[PDB]
Amino acid sequence: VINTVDTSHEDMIHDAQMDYYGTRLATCSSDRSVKIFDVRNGGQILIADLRGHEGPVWQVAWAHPMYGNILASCSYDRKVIIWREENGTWEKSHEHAGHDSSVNSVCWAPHDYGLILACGSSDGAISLLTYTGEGQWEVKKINNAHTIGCNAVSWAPAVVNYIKRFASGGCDNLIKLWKEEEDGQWKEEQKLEAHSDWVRDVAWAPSIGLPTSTIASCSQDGRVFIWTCDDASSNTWSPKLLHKFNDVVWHVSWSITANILAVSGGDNKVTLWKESVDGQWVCIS
Amino acid sequence: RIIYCSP
Amino acid sequence: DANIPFPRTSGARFCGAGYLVYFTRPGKVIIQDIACLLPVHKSLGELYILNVNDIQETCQKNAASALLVGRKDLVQVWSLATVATDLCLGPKSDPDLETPWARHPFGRQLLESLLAHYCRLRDVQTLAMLCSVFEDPRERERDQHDKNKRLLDPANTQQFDDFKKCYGEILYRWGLREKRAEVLKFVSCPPGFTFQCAICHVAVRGSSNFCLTCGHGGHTSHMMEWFRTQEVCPTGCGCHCLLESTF
Amino acid sequence: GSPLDVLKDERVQYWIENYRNLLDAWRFWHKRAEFDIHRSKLDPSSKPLAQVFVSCNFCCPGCRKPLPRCALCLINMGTPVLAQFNNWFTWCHNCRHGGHAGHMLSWFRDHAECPVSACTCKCMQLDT
Ligand SMILES: [Zn+2]
Ligand SMILES: [Zn+2]
Ligand SMILES: [Zn+2]
Ligand SMILES: [Zn+2]
Ligand SMILES: [Zn+2]
Ligand SMILES: [Zn+2]
Ligand SMILES: [Zn+2]
Repeated sequence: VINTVDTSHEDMIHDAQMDYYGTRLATCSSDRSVKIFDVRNGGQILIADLRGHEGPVWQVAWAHPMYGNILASCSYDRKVIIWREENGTWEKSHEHAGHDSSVNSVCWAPHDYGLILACGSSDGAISLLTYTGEGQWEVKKINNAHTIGCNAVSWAPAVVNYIKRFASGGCDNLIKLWKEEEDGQWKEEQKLEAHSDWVRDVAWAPSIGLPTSTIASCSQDGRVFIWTCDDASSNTWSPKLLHKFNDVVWHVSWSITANILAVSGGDNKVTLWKESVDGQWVCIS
Repeated sequence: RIIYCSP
Repeated sequence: DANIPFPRTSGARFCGAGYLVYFTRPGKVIIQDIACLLPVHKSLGELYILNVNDIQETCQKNAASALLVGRKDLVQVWSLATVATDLCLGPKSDPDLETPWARHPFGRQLLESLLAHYCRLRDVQTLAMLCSVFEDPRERERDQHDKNKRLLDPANTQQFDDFKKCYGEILYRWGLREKRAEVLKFVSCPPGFTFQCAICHVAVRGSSNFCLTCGHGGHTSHMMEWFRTQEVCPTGCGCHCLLESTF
Repeated sequence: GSPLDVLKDERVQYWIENYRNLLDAWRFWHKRAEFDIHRSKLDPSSKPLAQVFVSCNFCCPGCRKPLPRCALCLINMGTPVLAQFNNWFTWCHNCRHGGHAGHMLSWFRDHAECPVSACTCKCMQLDT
C-alpha cells in the first residue's frame, strides 16, 4: 500500500528515517525543528518537537532498541544533540560542539561493539563519541582526516576480540578505509581514488555470511560505483561502474540482504537498481 | 521418485 | 560556509524489514511496501515450526506452509530434506561396517548444491532453516571417520553460524522473539543466605521473584495468584509491592 | 490487646506456631497470609526480614556495571516499559538466567528449555 503523512513544516525537508520495528518516523528539516510522527495503520499524529538547535538540520539516525530510545541529530549548527527519552516524553539529553564547521553525517555503530556514534564534520575530522556510562561520554578526535572534509560516514558489518573498521570519504574524491590498533589509535589502511570530483554519500552493504565485502559510492559527478572485493585478506578493491546519470547523485541506500540499491540524486527522482546474473545493474521501475 | 515426478 | 552542497531535496531509503521511504520536491513522506521484492517473507516466517526432537514432523509441517503461501522450490526442498534426514540412515561408529551416508553422492553434495544455489539467490531464510535442520597406531583413523561422518563440513561452521545469526537479527526486526530463540538454540558457540519460600514455605529451586525492598519471594505462579487481587506483602511486611518490585 | 508480659510467654507462642503449621497442611495458604497481616498489624515484635540481596560480582556502586537483561526483548534491568505483574523481572535460582516476568510466561507455554542457548535447565518444570 501507500502511506502518507503531512509534514506541516514551513521550510524544506532534508532527510527522513524510520525506526527499527517500523513503528516510528523521524523528520529533519531546515526550520530548526524535528517532528516525530507515529506511523501505525496510516495515521499522522505528533509525539514530540525539537524547537531549537540554533540552525537547520541535516541528518538523523535512530539507534538500536537494545539500548533504549536514542535519536541523534547532526546539522548545520556545529552541534550534535541526542534525545534519550524518559517517562513518555522526549527530552534533550546531551550535546557537544567538537567541530568548527557544520556536521555533515552521523551513523550509528553496530550494536555488538557498544553504543558508538561517528561524526564526520566538514572541518576535515571525525569524532567517535563512546558511551562511558553513568551519563558520561568520551569524545575522540582525528585531526587532518581530510583535505576538503568528509562528506559522509559508514560502518562496516561486524565479523569475528573483534576488529573495528569503518569507511568514510571527503570532498577530495579520495575515499579511505580506517582501522583501530590494540592501543586505541585510528590508524589508516588504504585510500581508494577512482572518483571524479567529490563523494557525497558512502554506504556499506550488510553482511549475511557471503565471503565478499561490498561498498557503494556516489560521486558529485554522476557515477554509482560498486567496489566489490572477494579476495579474503588480499585487499584488492576493484571499482565497477553501474551508470552515469544526467545530474549529481545525492544518496545511496541498501537492502537488508544487499540485493537492491536505491539511488536518488539531483534529478528529483529515485531509481532502483539490482545485480543481474550476468553482472550488470539494470533499473526496475 | 521425488526428484523426477509431479512438480 | 565554503563547503556548501546545500540544496538537498530528495532521498530514498530502506527501513524496517519490509519497507522503503522516499520524499521529493513538487512533499509528504511517502513510504512503500517491498515485501514481495526481497526473497524473505514475514508471512512464511510466522509459520515455520522448528524442533530438535521430532525432525520429520518439522519438515512435513513446513512443507504445507510453502504451498499455502505460493512458493514451489521449497515444497520440493523440504520434501527432499524429509527423506534425507530419517533415522534409518543413522551412522555406525565402526568404520569397517558400511559406507557413511555422507559420502553417498545424494548426501553431502546435494547439501552443497542447494546451499550454493540459494547463496546465489541471496535468501538467508532457507539457508538458516536448512542448516539448522541438518545440524603411530590405528588410532588416527576414527578421527578422520568422524570428520567424514557429518553431513555438514566441519571446515565451514563459521558461515553456518553467521547465517543463523543474520536470520535472528531479521526476525528481531520483524517483531518475533520466540522464533529468534528457537533459531539461535542451534548455534554452537555460547551466547549468602535466605533460601526458603514465602507462601507455601517449601524450598524453591527453579524460577522465582522478589521485591528489592521486602526481600520476600517464592514461586512465580504463587505470586501471580497472590498479587492477582491484593497489594500487600504476603508475610506481614507492609510493602505495597506493586510500587516497589516494578519500576 | 494483651501486653508484652504474657504475649512473650513460651506457652502462647507455641499455640500460634501449631495453628500456622496446621493451616499450611490444609493447603489454605492465602488464609495463613491474611492471619499474618493481622498479626503484623498488632504485634510488630514478630516482623519478618528481607530475603533478597544484590551482590555485584565485580566489586554496582563500585564497578559501574548493570544487571543482566531479559532473554526475549533484550532490554536491560530497570528501564521503564492490574497487568503490572508483567514487568516484574523474575529470575532463576539454579541456572542464573533471568528475564522479564511476562516474556517467558508466554515463551514457557510451548517449550520446556531455558531460553538461553547452551543451557539445559527447564526452569518452570523443575518445581512441580
Ligand atoms: Zn511457593
Ligand atoms: Zn515484606
Ligand atoms: Zn513488596
Ligand atoms: Zn559492583
Ligand atoms: Zn539457563
Ligand atoms: Zn523483556
Ligand atoms: Zn533454571
